[PDB]
Amino acid sequence: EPLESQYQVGPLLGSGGFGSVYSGIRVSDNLPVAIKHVEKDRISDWGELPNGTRVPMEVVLLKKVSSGFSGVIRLLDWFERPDSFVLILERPEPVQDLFDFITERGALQEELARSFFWQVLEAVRHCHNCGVLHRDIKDENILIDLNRGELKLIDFGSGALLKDTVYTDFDGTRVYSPPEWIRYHRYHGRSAAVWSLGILLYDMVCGDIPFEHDEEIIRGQVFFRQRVSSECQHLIRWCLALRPSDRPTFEEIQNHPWMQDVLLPQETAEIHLHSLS
Repeated sequence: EPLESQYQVGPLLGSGGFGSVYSGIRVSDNLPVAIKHVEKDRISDWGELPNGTRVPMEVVLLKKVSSGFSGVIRLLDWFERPDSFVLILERPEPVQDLFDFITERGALQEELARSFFWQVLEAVRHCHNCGVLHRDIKDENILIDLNRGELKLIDFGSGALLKDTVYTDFDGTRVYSPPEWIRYHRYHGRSAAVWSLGILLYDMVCGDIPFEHDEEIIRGQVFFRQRVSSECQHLIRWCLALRPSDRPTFEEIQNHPWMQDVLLPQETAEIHLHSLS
């Protein structure tokens, strides 16, 4: 019941301002899992469980989006310790994050970028429907299930419950925050999320982020370093509109002509993942 009596702790996988995750195996079915640790001190936002229970905001959000949809990692269970919380997350294999995939393969072909981007749009949408706003959409927070060709949104450590009123707080990735944040320290979830989606898309087709400094983010001029179709460039420029109100809705993004005829997850893997190239 403790924890070790259920899971077999393995080596260290990753770590950062979000936590320290270790490889793990569940005893009973040797099901591959990821064990994430978080110190109660490092925690900034807390929440109440559906049964009123002081817990990390991450746990709250994870349980709200944890169902059948394989678009976001599932929180299998969580434990509490005197100075930390432990999260048991599902862990697919083989797996590689979008950031390493991009760093390794470089700019992605548009066909593959369309499939990938489409899948994260569906995942983010899933979250919003469950009342969850991620706030840190970026290549590093997206895993690729190499065999299935399915992407998975991870790390809700900077999330928050979704609301229709302004947000005055933000502890996500700077280079992905919108010009409203940088200039006024306030924003709205959905439109701010669309902004990070545009950054992501650009990152997919160009191999790198488009902005580095606050002035670049505020100016909004987008220069393409790689050959990108006019439709894809237009979608990106549209998501990257300086004025939130001028950004497209998720519906408009998925209805955009560049977004059409997306490849099925399995076809994607068969065509772009199952290979040495």
